[PDB]
Amino acid sequence: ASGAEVKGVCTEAGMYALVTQEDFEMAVAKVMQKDSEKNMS
Amino acid sequence: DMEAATGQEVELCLECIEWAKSEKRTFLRQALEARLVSLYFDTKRYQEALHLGSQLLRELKKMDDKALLVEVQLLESKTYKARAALTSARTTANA
Amino acid sequence: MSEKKQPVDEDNWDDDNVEDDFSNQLRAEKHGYKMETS
Amino acid sequence: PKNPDLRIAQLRFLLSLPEHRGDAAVRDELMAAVRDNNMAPYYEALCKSLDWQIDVDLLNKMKKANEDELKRLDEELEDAEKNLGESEIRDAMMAKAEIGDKEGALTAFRKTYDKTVALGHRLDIVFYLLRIGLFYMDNDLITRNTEKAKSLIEEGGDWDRRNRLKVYQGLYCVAIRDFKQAAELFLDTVSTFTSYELMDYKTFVTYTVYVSMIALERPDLREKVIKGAEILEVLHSLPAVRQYLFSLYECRYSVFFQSLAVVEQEMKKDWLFAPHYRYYVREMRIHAYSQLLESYRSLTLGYMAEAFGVGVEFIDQELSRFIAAGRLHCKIDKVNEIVETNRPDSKNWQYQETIKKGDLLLNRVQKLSRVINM
Repeated sequence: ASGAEVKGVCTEAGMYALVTQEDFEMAVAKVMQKDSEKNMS
Repeated sequence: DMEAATGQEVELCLECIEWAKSEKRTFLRQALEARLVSLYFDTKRYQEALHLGSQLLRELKKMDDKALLVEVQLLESKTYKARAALTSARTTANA
Repeated sequence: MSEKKQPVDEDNWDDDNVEDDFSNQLRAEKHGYKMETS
Repeated sequence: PKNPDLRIAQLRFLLSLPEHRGDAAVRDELMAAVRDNNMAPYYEALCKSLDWQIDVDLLNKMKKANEDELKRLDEELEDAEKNLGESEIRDAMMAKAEIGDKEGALTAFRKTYDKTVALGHRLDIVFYLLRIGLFYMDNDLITRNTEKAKSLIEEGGDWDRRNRLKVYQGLYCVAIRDFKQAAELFLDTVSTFTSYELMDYKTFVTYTVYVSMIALERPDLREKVIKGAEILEVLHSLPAVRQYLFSLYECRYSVFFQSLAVVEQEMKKDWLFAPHYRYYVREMRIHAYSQLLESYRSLTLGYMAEAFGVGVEFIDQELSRFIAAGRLHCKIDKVNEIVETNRPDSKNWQYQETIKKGDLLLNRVQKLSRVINM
C-alpha cells in the first residue's frame, strides 16, 4: 500500500466503530475489494 | 415459567454452574449463564447482572461461537453507553 | 513602611466568613420536626 | 488503584467526622490492615479512633511485613538501577512506595519527582498524589500535584488520561465550594465510565449533582441533567436526588424541603464537607424562593407555607436572617405577608456599577499616579 494507506484504513476502521482488529479488517475490505471477481484462475 | 418463586430459582441455577465447574462443558455452562443473567434482570440486579455479563464476555468473543454473543450484547443494552453497546451488537449480528 | 508607633506591636477558610454569618442560624431535625408540629 | 484507597479515605473521614462508634473506625482500619499490608490505616486508627484495643502485635507483625517490603523495595532500588532503566527503577520504587507509615511516602515522592521523565512518570505520580491527598481532606497535595502535572504530565496527553486530570480538578472543585468548575470538569460523561480513580461512578454522580444543582441554572440544569441523558442511564440508580432535581424544575417546595432535609443529613455524613456544608442547603432555599417570588407579587408566604410545610415562623426567621444576610431583593410582611418581583439591574445598578468601578479603579490609578510624582 502507498504508505499512508494505513492511515486511511484507520479512518475506514474508526468509521465502522462510529477500534478492534475487525474494524481495520472491514476497513481494508472497503479499501481492498476490487481486487475481487475470481472465476478467471 | 411457573410462578415467581424466588427461593429456589437463582439457587438451583448456581448449583449446576458449580456442576459445570465440576464437569467442564462449554456449551452447557454458557446456556446456564445466559438465562441466569436474564433472571438477574427480572429483578433488575444492580451490579452482579453487569458483572456476570462482564465475566462471560471475557470469553465469548475469545471463544469460537458467534450466535449467542449477539444476544448477550443485546441483553447488556437493556441493562445499560447503551447506544455504544447496541451498535457493537449491530456489527456482530450480520454474520 | 511602618514608621509610626505601631512597631510596638480555603477548605472551610473560604466558607468561614459565611460560617460565622451562619453562626446564628440553627447551626445544623427541628426543621424536620416542625413538619409534625402541625 | 485509588478506588479502594478512596474507600480508605472514607474510612479516615468516618474516623474524623462521626465519633459515634470509634470502634467502627477501628473495625474497618483493622479490616484493611489484616490484609493488603495497609498499616497506615492502623496507625491512623491508633491515633484518632480507639488506641487499637487488640492490635499491639497483631498489626505489628504486618508492620514488620511492610518493613521487609520497604527494605526490599529500597534494595531492588539499587539491584535494578544496577541495570539500565529509563527512570523505570525510580518509577517502580515510587509506585510501590506510594501501605505502612510515611516512610513509604518519603521513599515514594523523593524518588520520582527527581527523574519523572515522560507523561506517565507523572501521570501516575499525580493521580497517586491526588490519592495521598484525598486520604485526608487535603488540597495542597491534590492540586499542587496538578501544578506539577501542568509542568509535567499532559503536554498533549491522551484523549483518555487528560480528561481524568480534568475530572480530578472538578472533583476538588466540588470538594471545595467551587460550585461551578466541578460540573464543568464533570461535563465529560464520556470519559469517566470506570477507572482506578473513580471510586464509584455512582459516587461520581453524587459529586456531580452536589455541584450541578447549583452550577446549572435552569437552562444548564435541563441541559446537563435532563438533555444529558448519558448520566441518566446511570443516575437511574440514585432516584432520590434525581427526583429532587425533577422537582427542581417544576419548583415543588414541599418535596424540596423533604429531600432538603435528606441531602442535609447526607452531606452532614459525607466526606470533604464536614466544616463547610452549611451554606449549600440554605442557598438552595434562597435560590428557590427567588424564582417562587419571581412568579408574581400579590402573593403570600402562607399560600407557600403549605409548600413550606408549616413554614410561617420557619420562613419568618429564615427570610428575616436571609434578607439580613443581604439576599434576594423582595418584599414580605407578617401582618400583610407580601411577595414581590423587583430588582431590575437596568434600573440603577446596571448604571451604578459604572461608578462602582470607575471610582474604585479611578482612585486606584489616582494614588498609583500620585506616587509617580509624590
